[PDB]
Amino acid sequence: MLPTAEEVQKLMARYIELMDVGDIEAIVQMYADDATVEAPFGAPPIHGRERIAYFYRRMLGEGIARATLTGPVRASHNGTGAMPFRVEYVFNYAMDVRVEMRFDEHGRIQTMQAYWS
Repeated sequence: MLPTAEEVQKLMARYIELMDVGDIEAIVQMYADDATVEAPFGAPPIHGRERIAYFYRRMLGEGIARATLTGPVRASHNGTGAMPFRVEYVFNYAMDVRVEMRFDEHGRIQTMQAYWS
């Protein structure tokens, strides 16, 4: 069965925590088997869990400082939710990210679109 509104926030609230600490391996396992990431939305989709790992290694790999919610987690009963948030980095940077997410019956991320500022 599809994860409830409750379970979605529990899973999506966890996303921002794994981002803030920059846990790549953990986030990659949140995603379903042949999941799609569209980040930013308008660029070619990233199919497969393998290539998603690289996207997150692009974003986090360098070393993130913070990743914090800039609005409420809008969870639906269709196993989908969106949340506007922000990421900040340490270099010798910041960006407003607004992810929408779709969960399968197994509680994993099927599709993400992310809109960057």
